[PDB]
Amino acid sequence: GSHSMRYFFTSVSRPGRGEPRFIAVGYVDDTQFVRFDSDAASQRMEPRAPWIEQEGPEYWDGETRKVKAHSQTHRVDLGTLRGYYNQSEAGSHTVQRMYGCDVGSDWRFLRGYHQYAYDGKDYIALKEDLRSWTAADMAAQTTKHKWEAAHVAEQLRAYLEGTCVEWLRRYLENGKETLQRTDAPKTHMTHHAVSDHEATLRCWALSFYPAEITLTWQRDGEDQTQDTELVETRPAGDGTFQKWAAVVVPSGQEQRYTCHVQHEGLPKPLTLRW
Amino acid sequence: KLWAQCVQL
Amino acid sequence: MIQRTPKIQVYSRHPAENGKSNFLNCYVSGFHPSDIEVDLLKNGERIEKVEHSDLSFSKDWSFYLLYYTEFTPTEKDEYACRVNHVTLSQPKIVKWDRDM
Repeated sequence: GSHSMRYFFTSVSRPGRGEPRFIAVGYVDDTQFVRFDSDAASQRMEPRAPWIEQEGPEYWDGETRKVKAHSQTHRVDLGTLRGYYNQSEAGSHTVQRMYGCDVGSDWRFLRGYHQYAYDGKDYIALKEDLRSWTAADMAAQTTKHKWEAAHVAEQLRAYLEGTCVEWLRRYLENGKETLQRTDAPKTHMTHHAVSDHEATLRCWALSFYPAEITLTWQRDGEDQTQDTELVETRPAGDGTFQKWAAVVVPSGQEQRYTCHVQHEGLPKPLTLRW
Repeated sequence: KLWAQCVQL
Repeated sequence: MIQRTPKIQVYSRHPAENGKSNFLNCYVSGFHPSDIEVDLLKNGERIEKVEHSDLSFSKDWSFYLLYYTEFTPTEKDEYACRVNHVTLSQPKIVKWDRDM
């Protein structure tokens, strides 16, 4: 259905221990495709997906140049925010930035993002309207004033609606085997005694792409959201995702419980019983 | 593709 | 300054079968700041051939990393993930359970 491209930037000041550590990663949907680390030997933007490796030197030289610029902006940004917040020259701070675009099923522009956090709190964010800024505090109101003076929102909007979606579409085509795959989950169920008088049913979804999944337990078709053990969807580390949900079943109530699995890769949702 | 503009807080 | 405790999950890439090669994973998520310590242990000893994902973060700005290493689970080998972070007063050791 829908798709997204995201860039994530982390800059971390290490005062007295040289220049700040800057790390960048790019994703299409749940798939990493690029990285940059200020500390690594290459000083290159580097591929992390097979389907981007074949981009020629022009692509890589251009991404390297930009990521280096983004790195340098964050270096300055760490100084600015220090000033803004009247904070000690020594002390480690984190500047984070994310930007990217959503396309619908028709691969047309759906939403754009451009936002920052300082030390893990919201600093500034482009609003859904793609023209106004949310400024948390008075510090951000300074950024906001500057960006409003400079019509930053308009220039960004151009990227978000043009390049961002252009190159997302291009990547989805070039990575069609990986990026346009729906891998339905491999499911199974386990049963372990907890005591003389109650046992765990654990319902497993494995090896599925993308990460989006609905995994629920019903007792006589009534949902057990309050009584379900449900882990964070986690990466298997091969491009696929894992999840399970568990319920404690009192003795001889197994037949009352149904596991329901929903995923894009499933034509119709699974009901599983012990 | 990264946004080619330099932007500072 | 914002400080968020890591979520830890220790698990295998593939369902564990004794004597069959696999990946041991330690996924740490929802933590701030990014500075974190993650080791994988075998019978309490630290494994050396361990790699991790590039630093990334969620919508709420909390960071996530996957630490991983090739392993072959046995009946009796104990695996665990040792995590330390400014949010923990002591390192956190989560034991690997092949059914979680």
